[PDB]
Amino acid sequence: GLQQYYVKLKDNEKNRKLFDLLDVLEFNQVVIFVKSVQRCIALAQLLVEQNFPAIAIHRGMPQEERLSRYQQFKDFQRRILVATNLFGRGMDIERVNIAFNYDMPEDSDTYLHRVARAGRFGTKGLAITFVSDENDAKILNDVQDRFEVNISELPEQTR
Repeated sequence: GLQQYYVKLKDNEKNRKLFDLLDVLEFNQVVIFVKSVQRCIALAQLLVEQNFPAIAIHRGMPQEERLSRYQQFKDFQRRILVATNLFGRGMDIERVNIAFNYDMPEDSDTYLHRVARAGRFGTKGLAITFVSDENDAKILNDVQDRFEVNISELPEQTR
């Protein structure tokens, strides 16, 4: 179903909110998107230290390396994937039950493509996006105005 929500907070509150949501929310596999390779690597490192089996897969990584790492995610050796973007298919993230946009996507098309992938084939799940500046808010409105998708503040048949 990929229920979509957003949280408006300062960027320096993101780790705090992220950590909070991960213990309170029920989840099997999760994917978290960040805007840069540096943030991708660091966030995964922070999570692992917090005893969260996370792994980073980012642009620049050789096709074979991405798959080896993603394979670990698929076999549940890692339950949290931190990525900079979606890659080809096979990178079937529709398996996740939660998708976080730690950093708001660059634009509304990217945002839709991500929820479409995390919810591919109409699979169920939750989508949570962090809004930290007026640019992020603008994009959020773009998604709602352009696609008429329902995104509210965080408080079989097609899903």
